Amino acid sequence: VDDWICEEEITGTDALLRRMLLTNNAKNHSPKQLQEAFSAVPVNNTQVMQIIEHLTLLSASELIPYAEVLTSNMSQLLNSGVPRRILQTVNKLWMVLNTVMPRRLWVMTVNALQPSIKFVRQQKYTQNDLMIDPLIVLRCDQRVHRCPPLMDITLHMLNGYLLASKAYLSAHLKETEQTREELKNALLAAQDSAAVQILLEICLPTEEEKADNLLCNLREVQCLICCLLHQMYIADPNIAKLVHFQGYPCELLPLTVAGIPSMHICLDFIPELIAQPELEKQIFAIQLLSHLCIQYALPKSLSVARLAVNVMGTLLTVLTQAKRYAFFMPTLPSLVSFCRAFPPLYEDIMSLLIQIGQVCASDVATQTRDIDPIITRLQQIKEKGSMDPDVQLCHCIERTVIEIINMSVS
Amino acid sequence: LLPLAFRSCLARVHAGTLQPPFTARFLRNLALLVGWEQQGGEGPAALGAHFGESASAHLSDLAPLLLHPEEEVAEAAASLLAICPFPSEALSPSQLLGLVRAGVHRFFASLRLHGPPGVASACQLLTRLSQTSPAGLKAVLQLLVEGALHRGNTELFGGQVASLLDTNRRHIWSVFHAGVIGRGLKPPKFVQSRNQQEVIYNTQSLLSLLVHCCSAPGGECWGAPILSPEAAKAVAVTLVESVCPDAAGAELAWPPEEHARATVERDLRIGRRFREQPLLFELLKLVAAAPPALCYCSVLLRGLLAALLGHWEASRHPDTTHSPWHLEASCTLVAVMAEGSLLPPALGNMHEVFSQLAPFEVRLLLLSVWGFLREHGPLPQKFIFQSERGRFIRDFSREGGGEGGPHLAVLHSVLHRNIDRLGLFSGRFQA
Amino acid sequence: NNHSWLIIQADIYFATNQYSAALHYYLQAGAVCSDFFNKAVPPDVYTDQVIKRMIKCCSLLNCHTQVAILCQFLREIDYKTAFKSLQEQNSHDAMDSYYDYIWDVTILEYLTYLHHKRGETDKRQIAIKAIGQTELNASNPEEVLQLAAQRRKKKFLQAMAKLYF
Amino acid sequence: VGKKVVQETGIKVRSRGFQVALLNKDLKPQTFRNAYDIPRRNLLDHLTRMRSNLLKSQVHSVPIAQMGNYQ
Amino acid sequence: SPSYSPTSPSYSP
Amino acid sequence: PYAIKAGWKENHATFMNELKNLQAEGLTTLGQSLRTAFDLLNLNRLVTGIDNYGQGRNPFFLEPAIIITITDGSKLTTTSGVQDELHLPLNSPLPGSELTKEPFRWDQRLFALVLRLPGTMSVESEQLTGVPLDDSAITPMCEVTGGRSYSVCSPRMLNQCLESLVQKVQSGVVINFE
Amino acid sequence: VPRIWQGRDQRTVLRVQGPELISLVELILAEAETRSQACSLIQARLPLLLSCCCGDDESVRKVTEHLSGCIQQWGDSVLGRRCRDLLLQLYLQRPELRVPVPEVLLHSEGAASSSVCKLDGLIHRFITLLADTSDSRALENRGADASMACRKLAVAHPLLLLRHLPMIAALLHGRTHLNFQEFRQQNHLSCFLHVLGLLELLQPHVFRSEHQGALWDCLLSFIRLLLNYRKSSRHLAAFINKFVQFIHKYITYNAPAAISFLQKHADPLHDLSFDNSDLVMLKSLLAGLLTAAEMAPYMKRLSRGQTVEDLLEVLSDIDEMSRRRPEILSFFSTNLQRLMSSAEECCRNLAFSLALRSMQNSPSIAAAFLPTFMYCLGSQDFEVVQTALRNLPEYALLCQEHAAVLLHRAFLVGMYGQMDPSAQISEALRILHMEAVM
Repeated sequence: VDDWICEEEITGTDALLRRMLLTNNAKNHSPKQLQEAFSAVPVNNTQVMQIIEHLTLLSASELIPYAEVLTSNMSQLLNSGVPRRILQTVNKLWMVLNTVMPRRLWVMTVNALQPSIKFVRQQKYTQNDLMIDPLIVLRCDQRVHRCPPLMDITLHMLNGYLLASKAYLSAHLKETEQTREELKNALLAAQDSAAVQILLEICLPTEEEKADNLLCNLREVQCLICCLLHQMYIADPNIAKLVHFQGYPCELLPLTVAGIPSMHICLDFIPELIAQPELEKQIFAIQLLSHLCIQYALPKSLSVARLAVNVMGTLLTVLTQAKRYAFFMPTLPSLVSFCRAFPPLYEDIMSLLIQIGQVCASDVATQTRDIDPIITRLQQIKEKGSMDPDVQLCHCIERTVIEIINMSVS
Repeated sequence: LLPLAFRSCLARVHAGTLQPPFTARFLRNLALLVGWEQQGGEGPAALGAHFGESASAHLSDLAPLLLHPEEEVAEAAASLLAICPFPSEALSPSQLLGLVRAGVHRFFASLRLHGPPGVASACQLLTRLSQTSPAGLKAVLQLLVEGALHRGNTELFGGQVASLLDTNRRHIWSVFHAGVIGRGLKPPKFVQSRNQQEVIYNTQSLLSLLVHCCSAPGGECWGAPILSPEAAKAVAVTLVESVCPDAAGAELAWPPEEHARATVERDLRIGRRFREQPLLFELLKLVAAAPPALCYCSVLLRGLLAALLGHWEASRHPDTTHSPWHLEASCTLVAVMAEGSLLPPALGNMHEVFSQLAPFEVRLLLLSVWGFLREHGPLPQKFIFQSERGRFIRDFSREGGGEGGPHLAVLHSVLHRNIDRLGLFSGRFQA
Repeated sequence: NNHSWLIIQADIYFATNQYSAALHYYLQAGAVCSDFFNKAVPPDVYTDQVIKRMIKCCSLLNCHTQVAILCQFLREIDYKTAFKSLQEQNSHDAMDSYYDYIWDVTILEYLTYLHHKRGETDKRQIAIKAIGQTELNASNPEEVLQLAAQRRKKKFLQAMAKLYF
Repeated sequence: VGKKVVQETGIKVRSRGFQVALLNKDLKPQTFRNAYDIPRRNLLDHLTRMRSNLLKSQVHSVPIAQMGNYQ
Repeated sequence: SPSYSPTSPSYSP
Repeated sequence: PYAIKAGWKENHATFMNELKNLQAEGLTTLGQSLRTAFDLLNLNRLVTGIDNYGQGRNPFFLEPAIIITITDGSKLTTTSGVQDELHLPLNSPLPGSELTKEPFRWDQRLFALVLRLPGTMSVESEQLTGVPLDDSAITPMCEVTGGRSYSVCSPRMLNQCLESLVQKVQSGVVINFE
Repeated sequence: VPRIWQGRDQRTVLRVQGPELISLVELILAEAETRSQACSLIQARLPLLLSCCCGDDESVRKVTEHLSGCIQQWGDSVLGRRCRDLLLQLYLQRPELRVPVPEVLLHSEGAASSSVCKLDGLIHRFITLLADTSDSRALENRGADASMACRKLAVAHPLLLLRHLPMIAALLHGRTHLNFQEFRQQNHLSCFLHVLGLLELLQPHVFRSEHQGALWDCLLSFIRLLLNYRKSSRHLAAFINKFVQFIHKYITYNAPAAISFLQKHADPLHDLSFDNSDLVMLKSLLAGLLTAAEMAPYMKRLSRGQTVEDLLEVLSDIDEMSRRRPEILSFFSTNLQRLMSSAEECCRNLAFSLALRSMQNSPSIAAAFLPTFMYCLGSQDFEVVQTALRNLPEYALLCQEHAAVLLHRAFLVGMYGQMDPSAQISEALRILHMEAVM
């Protein structure tokens, strides 16, 4: 629907500017001239700027000749120090070309956005090639991951090829008939979930970005991917359920919960996600529920939080020492979020925290340790270590209680 | 005035008020006052303050400050604890345990931080705590060695110890490989590095503290002190508890070699513990300095000897130096057994020749050691207390066959076979 | 360091339902009588009455596995209280960590059954590993079992001392 | 004498009837048939395998008794 | 109902 | 419901498969299991009328069976506690059970193979003597029903006991003499 | 930028360094200065400052002290005026800072501005809880806790409460008509004495011009109550004493406003004086139109007492008369702090109750009891720790700046010592959260 609603008249000012500026007979700007402007030894951003700015005025029908030069040279736009307006206008022109010339534009655009270290890199990514394996479009040069216009382009491509692949393999299984439908549905669900996971991993800050600065290209790409995932979840919430059952790196949970308004449906299946055997899935469920409770503080959210507290208290006395550490290290920062969402949980949260603190203290007492936290019973506050698991878990319990008390007190 | 003042100041210290600079200043000033009063001039007598008693009243309150995150407060409290007198009556078991645990933690923490120089205060505190009572002595020794052998602080003494996106990048249209075996590639493996000089002098500091805690007080103007067999026995038994589980075959009498073949797993565990932690041998010879105590390490010595016997049997090299650690461990083990009077001087000198022999010869000598210990045994009752100097002495002449007839025959045969290289060492095994 | 007065203080705390303080002072008396807990505690101090008092102290603090340990101290092991306490699930002490200190094979048998019935397979594996220890084989020579029990007793009492002092 | 059933996977979770099941013993996860049985650890590889299998283009886990019965 | 937030007005028919 | 896993109408392969996959995870509920075993053996007696009740006892109408109970020496346990004395429960009697007023029947015997293998090896020259009787709770129940218990303390003693057991299987009935 | 916020739904965040923030706030002040030749633009620009500070307590405190220095520099210039306006707006937006801010803003009239405080709704919640009560003793306990929190906020942040003065004035207006019998049974006298004490504890600021109208409304409600139930004036002896002391302070600090109120309501006062002539203090007012020495032997006996009998006797003598004269307990603070750590149960409990009552009357001295209370929590004597836990919610409600470390100590002793303080910490934390951020 994005391409169709793009065609919709907004105000008609574009027609006015068409009739006014294009009448200058500056239409001497030709694809060969644009290609020459791109291939200057210096960057020479002025000439390409003027040409593509002029091309914005061109109607979609006559803009077809410029498809080859714009797509072929968009790899050069990844270089450092390219002006933003160049990429913005390229995005606008690509959207226009997509509105009138979708399929071959997609084929040539994917062929153009190859990593380029492999040079040709199998330029035979035909229409069928992408239609069978939509994830090819994600196999692109790393620089697009922090280039918001071309990233938006790639997201459009990815959505289109997911739907195209669905219809394609449906048609293929129909014609090859001469059960398999279950395998079709499973393959489609797996493909959509895999696309979602790759996008989420793109949203992660890399090590260099890890090496504050909340306004950058990464935030723009995160917003774009969040919008696309919102569209996908609206299209099929079962994909959201499958992705969350698969889980993903918990650093994204604030980002994903804040940027995907359809995420509120997660409270429906979180009770069933909790009941999975895998410890990792339960940990992820607790973290997800904590972020949602921060976001949406609803009675159903409170009931699911009560269930979360009860299961954490339950399997506190089912897990071994190593399992206790591995489970309660990530899910303890969720308790402060639960306290923030729901004051009526203070009783159960504090009772659970006391029980786990005494269990961990006894566990510390069983074996000789380095720090011996029990004798350090009168320590002060310490805001922000390869020690043994139990003292780490005790310090984590301490920090959880510190955060809860500090936020409630102020 | 002084009890109330100390109470109020410590209460302010424990509460959020009285920030760490003033806390360290207060502790240093109180330490200065206690040390000044101990220096019995005219002024301390005239003042009549009794800083020592009032400070002693709040020992349970001062003990947590040894664990303070601020280093200056920690060392100020360490000095104050080092000099402050304990209560006239005694220390309560909770107070004694808290003081010992805080003292050993401060000892190891300051050893890690400042090295050996910044250790004197904790050492003085622990020596005093050991001197308070035998229970205090046992607690200090046990906790100190346990913290020394703990996975943390063992490095002080030379001890040992994007997915989906990248996957899509790598991925022509077939999986080729059927799957990944286990959890993918193994990690980049563990590495370690520390100056050996620092290891040596940290071990020296720990061993000096242990010798201070073990040696009896007082006295006379001449004569080196005697290591207490009770303290060394405590160190021995806690070493046995730490290294191995003390599970089976724990009686001091050694069993036949059939049992050595029947308990190879425990022996290998003991051997690996000795290989990873060089500090264990130092503690072994510390135990061996006192004669009766090394008998209680009979399980440790038996297991290590069994591991070495297995290694020498399995060894295929012609020279014994291709196995550096095992050769050194055999030499050290025999020397330690000789120090504790578990072997006669003739057997005790065999480690001098281990570096020259083939593996089967050194295995035969160690098996002769095993046979001798089967015949006589490391029984503490065999040690006769020589009241002439307050020390236990093992008499092998009275024991009968103390020279070890068959064992010396085996040793002489081994020497005679390799007489070309071992001619000069023939005198070390004379009667 | 007068163990009789420490036991009197512990009983005074126990009479007022101050179970934590009572257990603290019982452990202090035990620490007085033995050289810390290196030696075995004399029978006339840790009598069956004192050990039962410690049992009830641990039970009222929801340290149920600790009750399971102390049940072995008695002249005859009180399997009824130990089994009734291990059935609890609101434990405040690290249940799996204390399975090293059981030396009686029937206590561990009940433990393995309980974990199997409730489905916690991993703790059942820990219990089965504990049973499978060679030193705990019930048909060992008597002094071997006695020494294993003694060392586990020492380690457990030292852990309790570190926890409560 | 047959009793072809296994132990209940429940937990009897307490509010101190929702329960968390144990490991699905003998489940035989139909990874190709169901997309929820694919771990994130190996999502892409199984995706490729099921894609290739679906086009025109559990085994080798036989019991030990039936492993070398050549007859 | 993923297209409507839980704190949005409900269209009662 | 799960105690019996190889009853009647079960082939040898099923027996072997069940025997391999045994997990030691229950209580030492010796009495209830022994009652289950005796009820299983006496399941078919009344329907075929082998026990001629009220018509004398026929030694030629016998279905010879022996129960070889292999167990350790540890005391009996139940969820309530340790029982420390073997008691057969009679909570749900099989129909017609009161006619014999004893679970074990005329042609049945119970041989206990009490495993007492020590953890650490203890070589003893006393092992060369004959297999001794065990002191556990199962020994009186073995004695009353014509059988006897065995206390093996080494693999060779286990082999000797199993050799003795094979010689002790023979079709016959047990009579108390006076 | 719309790209940064694309996909958001605009419902319920950047970091900058110190000197950059100082430059930004000085730039805001320059904009205000050139705008001067109201506070509209300062409030318009303030969201940027809050976003840039990112809720960083240290950054906000740095800006606060920098603006205080600027106000000290300029004094009362146009730049000084706009610095005061910005500082008061920031204080309203970030009132969680324990500092009540210096006297410079206590003289300004920006409290009536069209501005929203980050804490106003919460004190509104607590003042509703204070006023609304019934015969229930549970609701009376709730109202007492509400009075405690509101009083601590009064002594800590007096300006915030005075912005809500017309509200409680209207409530006082509403509650005055009800006859004496239902007034006493419904415990409305508790509400009246609570608001009267609160007004007393908002002493030097309630007499300003902006607060004058609601103050006159509250006083009108009080005098209407006095006139309507003049028959049973004897049961209102404490209320009459408190009201006359408040009138004394009113005529002392602000004589013109007090006189202007008195002439506005002269005839009710004259009629009440003629009818209730036994109000000798009222007649003394018409005419206008020691304590430490008594407690010497008590303090000496308490200090020098050793046996439990003597301590119990002196504590009971202090307790029995302190109900009549609550002000006296301020003298025995340091002396009975040492009794709170006493091993004996009875004297310790009685000392804890007396200390709690003392700091209840005077919330300022509550912070002085922090070291002894923390020592009691951490002491070896388990009875002492138990009773410290028992009184933990009350003292936590009293302090509220060291409630963080206090509850942390309580949790730590619960974690290692086997006691279960989950209930006490839960109640204390519930009240503190229901005050500070809810």
